[PDB]
Amino acid sequence: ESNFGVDFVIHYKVPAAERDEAEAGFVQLIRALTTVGLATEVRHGENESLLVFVKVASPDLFAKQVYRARLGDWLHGVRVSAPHNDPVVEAERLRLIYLMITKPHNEGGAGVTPTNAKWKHVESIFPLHSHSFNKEWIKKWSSKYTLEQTDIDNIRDKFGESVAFYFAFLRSYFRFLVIPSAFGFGAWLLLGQFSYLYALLCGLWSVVFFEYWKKQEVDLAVQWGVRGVSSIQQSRPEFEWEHEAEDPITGEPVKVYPPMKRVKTQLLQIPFALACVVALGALIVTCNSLEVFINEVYPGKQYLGFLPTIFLVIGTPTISGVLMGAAEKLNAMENYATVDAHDAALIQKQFVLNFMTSYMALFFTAFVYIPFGHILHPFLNFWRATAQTFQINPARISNQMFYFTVTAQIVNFATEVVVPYEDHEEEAEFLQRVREECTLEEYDVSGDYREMVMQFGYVAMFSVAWPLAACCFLVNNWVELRSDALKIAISSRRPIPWRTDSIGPWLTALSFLSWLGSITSSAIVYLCSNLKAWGLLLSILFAEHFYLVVQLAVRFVLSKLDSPGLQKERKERFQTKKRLLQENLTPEEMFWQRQRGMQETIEIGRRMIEQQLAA
Amino acid sequence: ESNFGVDFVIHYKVPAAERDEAEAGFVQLIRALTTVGLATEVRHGENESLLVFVKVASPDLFAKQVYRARLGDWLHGVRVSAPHNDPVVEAERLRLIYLMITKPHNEGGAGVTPTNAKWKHVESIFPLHSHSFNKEWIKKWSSKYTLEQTDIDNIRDKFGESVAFYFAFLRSYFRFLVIPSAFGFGAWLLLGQFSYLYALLCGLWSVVFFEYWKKQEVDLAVQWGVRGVSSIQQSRPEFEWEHEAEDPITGEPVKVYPPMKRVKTQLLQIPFALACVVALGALIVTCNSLEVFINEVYPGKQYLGFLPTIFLVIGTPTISGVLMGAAEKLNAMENYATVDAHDAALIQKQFVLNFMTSYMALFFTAFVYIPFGHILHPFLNFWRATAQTFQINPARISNQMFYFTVTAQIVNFATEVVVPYEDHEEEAEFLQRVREECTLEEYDVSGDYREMVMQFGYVAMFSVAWPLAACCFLVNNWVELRSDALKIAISSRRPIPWRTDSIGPWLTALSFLSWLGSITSSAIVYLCSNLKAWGLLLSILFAEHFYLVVQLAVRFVLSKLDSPGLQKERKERFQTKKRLLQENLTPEEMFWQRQRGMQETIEIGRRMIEQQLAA
Repeated sequence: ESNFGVDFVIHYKVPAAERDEAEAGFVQLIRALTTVGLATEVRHGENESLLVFVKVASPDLFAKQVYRARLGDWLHGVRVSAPHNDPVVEAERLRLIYLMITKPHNEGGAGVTPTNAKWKHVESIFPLHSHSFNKEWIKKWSSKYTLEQTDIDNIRDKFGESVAFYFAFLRSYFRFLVIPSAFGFGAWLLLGQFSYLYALLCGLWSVVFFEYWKKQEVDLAVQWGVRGVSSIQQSRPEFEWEHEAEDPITGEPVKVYPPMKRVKTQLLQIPFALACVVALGALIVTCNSLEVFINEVYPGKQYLGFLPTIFLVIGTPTISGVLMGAAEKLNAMENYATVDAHDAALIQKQFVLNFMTSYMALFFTAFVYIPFGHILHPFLNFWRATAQTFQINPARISNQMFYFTVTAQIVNFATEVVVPYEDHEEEAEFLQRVREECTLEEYDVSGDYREMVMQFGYVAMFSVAWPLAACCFLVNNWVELRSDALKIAISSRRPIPWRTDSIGPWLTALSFLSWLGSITSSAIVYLCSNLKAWGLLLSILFAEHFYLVVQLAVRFVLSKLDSPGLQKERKERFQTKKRLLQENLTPEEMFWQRQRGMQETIEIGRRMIEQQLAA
Repeated sequence: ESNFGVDFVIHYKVPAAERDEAEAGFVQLIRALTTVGLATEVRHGENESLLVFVKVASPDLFAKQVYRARLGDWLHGVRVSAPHNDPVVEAERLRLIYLMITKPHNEGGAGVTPTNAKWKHVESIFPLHSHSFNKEWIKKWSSKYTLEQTDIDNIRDKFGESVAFYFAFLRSYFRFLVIPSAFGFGAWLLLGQFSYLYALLCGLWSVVFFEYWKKQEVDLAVQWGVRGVSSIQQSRPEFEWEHEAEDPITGEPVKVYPPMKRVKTQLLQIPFALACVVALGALIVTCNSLEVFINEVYPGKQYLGFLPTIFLVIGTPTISGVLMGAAEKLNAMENYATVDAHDAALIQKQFVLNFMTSYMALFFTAFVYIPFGHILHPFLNFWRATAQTFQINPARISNQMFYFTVTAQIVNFATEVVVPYEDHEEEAEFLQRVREECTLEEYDVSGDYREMVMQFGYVAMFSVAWPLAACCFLVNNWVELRSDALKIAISSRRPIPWRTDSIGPWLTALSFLSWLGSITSSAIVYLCSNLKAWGLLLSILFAEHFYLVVQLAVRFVLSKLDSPGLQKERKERFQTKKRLLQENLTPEEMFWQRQRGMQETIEIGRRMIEQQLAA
């Protein structure tokens, strides 16, 4: 049916082995929720838990909270002026309710942080999905392929701005990946192989897409009223501290952490990255040497020649997940005070690791085995000795790139394909619905961001080897598109509506991938079309400088596109300007007393002209 | 003595050949000045002119004007909030008075623009210098060499922010040019010639100086309350228009200009630039060929070997002034609606022309004559035929660079050195003081900006040839330092106090010069130390990538320097946050009625625990 005004739900698992302090913590949590003005209902949970609903009860405290939040946004420039001296979107009430649920006592709410606080029993605080909206969206989406602006607006109005930003980025990427597809089809059908024109077109498209997405995200931030949200610093509850100090200039009571300890912890990234590089490169070299050996020995010259590469691609997700788990553990150990800084560091680590695992094989095949033709010689001798008991065609990259995309894409498709083949006896349906709702996994969006960034990097720096690859990606994205729509619908719980300004450091990742692709496509074209080194360096010069010039030109052009957000902002500025304008409509002395008025000044001027032109 | 409250002075030259309409325009100007609330005094001018003083008389109109100005600044984010519903710096009153003097009738003031309006007799509207302040500043400065923050603050309080920004940039450049000097002295005394270490140090210093000046100008803009001033669009009075239209979204009454005509006018830059390149390159090649011929023929192998280069350097100021005059004429023809856009276009044209005239000779000597050893062959044959009636040492650049700096620097020093070797009989001293004040030239600051930018470019891309050159520049700057201090004191009239955000496009010019220097220093080092082309391209790769990496690292480091402006802004944010916080302190129904309170919720929770753990 529909919710009974329930705003947030607390799971609060209660085990029998720690009943006493669990009951004490439940009492403390109920008291802390009641002391801020939040109505509570305990109900019966499942799997030894006590789920409890909470909503806003006292309008005065809620009004104070929204006023404080809007004042904070005004301080950082999110809005124009102060709110009032004493309206709300659907996916905003949940935001302030979660704020008062988790924020400490010194800004109104009561800190019920599931980790920092003593309440170890609290582990999941979540809003509730709209059953009617979910059913309507599943019905409407069951016969739809693409996304429009209306869908993005609905996602904004329902699940905050971060999910809306992710969906807008996904739609823009899918719409811009079409030109890749047509260009690659034309190059594979007409241009031949390793075309410089295709590399130039791919670099131009990458620059255009990056700059257009920058402009589009700025436009969306201006239109959605979330411009400058990243300037707002959100305190991380899990931030451990050892010293409580004051600011020498303002007097912040700050839980300060010695920066030397954080620097020492960050220095552990270098040994970790070096060990990952060494191990993964050794595995890659072993696989490539075994592939070369079996190609030299072997009915299977073409198809049965990239089996090590296929196995490496198949095993790449497992190693990738392990490395992301290790990076997450390291980032948890690496203390951070603010949420945005911790998220940026985690994204940087994950991007570096995924870049490594997903591009080092292609880099070794393209740029390492041509100059360093003896690195795999000991491995070749070892394989020959084991079996007892060499040119390097550049085009090997192309086929390998195919075997690095289609197979993996096909495997993902196959996985999804394989699976299918008392309670008061008055509202118990709602209670059981919440019961399987709290068992859902949290909506994680960084994985899809990273996957699409890796796809963009593939298209940027390696689609020149196999132009059709982008096409495959597009098809995959289409299927993946559906896999995202239901993912937030029933496949995952409702995420907390968080205001965001952009996609984050993924923009910098995309820019770096664009530059590296502009270099790498030209390098591959020169290395495979033919060698003279000076030609390769001149090609790199031309590619990088053309990339920079095209970036500047595209920025200059897009600065004159007249986005709807900018014109809306300037119209609002006009309106407020008119509103404010209509709302508010001794000789030193006698030096200004010889003449005072109109006729006197006129006559002295006439006399001055007379005496000046009379002689 | 001191002024009698005079705020602005209008010269209003009156010739006898057009007495009638001059008198009519004088009457109209007096009426327009009186209708806004400005007290006027006509006096007796000199050289057939009618100088007139004007100051604020009615406080109500002035209050309305300052309120409107502060509202406009608030709209663009210069200040925090709206001013009031109904205080002023010394160099701010003059700004609003000039605004009401020149702005059209639809925003309070009366348009007395000396060019756009029919008043062709009005040609100079200027404020008055403070005689006491001028005398005190000359006394205090007569025994001082360098600049401090107090001098910059005084320049801000007296002559607006643009002059203050220029003086701050000059002081920062002089302070940062010291490290150039020591490094060049060490390289010339110890490192030898064309040291790669010196090139790396010069590139590092250039990056550090550029990023530090960016941070310093941001800090100054935040501290001076002029952040975001560039967002404010100032209408150019000289902007000719042919159509009056309305905005489709807001309704601006806009004097619109067809963009196709402006694009066609801008397209004239390509033929002009190409003709300048051709002519100047032909002259440079002729001079270099004649120098080579006289070096081959000739007591004067060393000293009398760069006479064509010395003559070209001596004649460079004349051609430079002619080309800047042509560029100014073209920019005047090239219509612009806003002041900032016209200024940016003029600065771009002047920078391109000065870059050409001041660097093409060195570029031809360093990078053109080595590969293109036959371009000057016909000129050499012509010189030989004229006289009748060939290796290329790279080090020729070094000496030439010396002859391209010292001589020119010496010539400038010599020029300055050469020159020395009724009126009511009550206040007539003030009147005659104004009389020679209106004859002064307007304070132009773009010339010094361009000269210092060219000096920075020299130090960036050509100081590696002669490391001592920077030292000379420093010395020159020191002398030039004095030549600037008095330049605004008595040598020029008081400029209009204009709020500015930064130095303008000179920042982009400095960044481009830094990048080009990072490339060119390495190219010169490789070409003169030795050739293999691939080595040169690898050196260019290393230099450019190291420049980019160092730029990123310096940006990252300077983002954690804690500028005083940022901490002042955050303290103000704290203060206003505290001020605002202290100033403002059917089952759907009975689902929330089974229990309501503290004891009821506690007891139902106790019973729930009992029934859950009882079975």
